[PDB]
Amino acid sequence: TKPHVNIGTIGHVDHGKTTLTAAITKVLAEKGGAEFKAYDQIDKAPEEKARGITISTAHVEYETENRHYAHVDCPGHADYVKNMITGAAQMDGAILVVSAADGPMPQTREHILLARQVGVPYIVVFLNKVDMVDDPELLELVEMEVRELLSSYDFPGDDIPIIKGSALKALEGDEIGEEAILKLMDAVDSYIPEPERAIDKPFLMPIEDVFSISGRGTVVTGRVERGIVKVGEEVEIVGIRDTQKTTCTGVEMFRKLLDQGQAGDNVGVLLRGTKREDVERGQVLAKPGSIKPHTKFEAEVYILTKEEGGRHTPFFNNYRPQFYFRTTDVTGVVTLPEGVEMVMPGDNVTITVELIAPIAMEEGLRFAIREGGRTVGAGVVSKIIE
Ligand SMILES: Nc1nc2c(ncn2[C@@H]2O[C@H](COP(=O)(O)OP(=O)(O)O)[C@@H](O)[C@H]2O)c(=O)[nH]1
Ligand SMILES: [Mg+2]
Repeated sequence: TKPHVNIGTIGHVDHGKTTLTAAITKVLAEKGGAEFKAYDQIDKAPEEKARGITISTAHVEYETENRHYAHVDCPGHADYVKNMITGAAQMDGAILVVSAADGPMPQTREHILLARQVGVPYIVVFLNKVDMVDDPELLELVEMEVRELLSSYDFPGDDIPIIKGSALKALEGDEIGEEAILKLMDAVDSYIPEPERAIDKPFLMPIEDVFSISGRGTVVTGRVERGIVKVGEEVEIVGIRDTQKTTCTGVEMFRKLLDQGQAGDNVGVLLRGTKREDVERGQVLAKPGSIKPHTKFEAEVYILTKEEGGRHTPFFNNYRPQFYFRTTDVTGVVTLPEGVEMVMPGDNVTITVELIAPIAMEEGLRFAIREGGRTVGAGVVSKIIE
């Protein structure tokens, strides 16, 4: 029945992200929509290790009248960096927590910048610790500050809901505290839209393997990432070489002929007229017009540390690694932003990349940076250039 939304608390350390998360689960538990997870349980977040990288993330779930939420919260700034860039945590929206007594702090800025770079589409703000601020005008001035900062990263600062409260008082069962948590959750319900179903997006399928079979022609295999491909419809073959257009004449799985393949399906797709030598791993099938090939882009990247399997020395301007996009490596040259001389292991930064061959790409596409077949970085395309 209820639509599902993924969110998380972001913001500077000590501003009350965890207290707020705990208060949400408490106040919703009390309305019959969650198990109360106490502060210590959320704060002592399990470390999860995946692809060399350890991230501490608390996962909590709750529901309002309208919606079901999965909510993430992390102890440290570095967990946010890694989750948001690697996509180990996805957010359809974020609750930005700012201490009203401190105002925005450097990770308040960094998390907003990250939200922009990795495509978090909406922010709601909880201005926390108002029990520490007795002056209403000071409160308004902090709020105005948060709005200016949000707008400076192109979020709609004038329209973003900002709820003022004390997460700590809510935890202590103060009624005014609790009402703020409920106003926060109403704003989340109404402002953060439920994301588009993968099935409704334009068809896209990364090609993993290509086959030329006697009396069948050219077959490509992979997983449909999004949308639906139907026998008889046209598809573009995008990336690496000039775009080509053809007709899907078949979709199949082991011992199963299909009329179509949808998001999540691992299928073989028969391409009418297409020569095996014109298709390769690293291209995508797509809805015609829906995605273009590019060589040049900006990305937010996280560079692994030595302990994660990464480099143990910095790189510099013109570094020339591989970029693993979906299924294949393409070499590219890295340009660093003005004011950045070097990128250390464990840093995150925005870079410009120029690949030696085009890839079907769009904002939000993730990739790995590799050196000699070893992953040294994780990125997400933040802007297409030209
Ligand atoms: N006075 C006050 N303190 C708070 C409030 N919310 C959190 N704190 C305290 O600020 C500290 C940091 O809170 P925490 O939720 O761990 O911050 P996080 O680092 O953002 O997750 C803890 O001592 C909290 O109890 C609040 O509304 N008022
Ligand atoms: Mg915390």
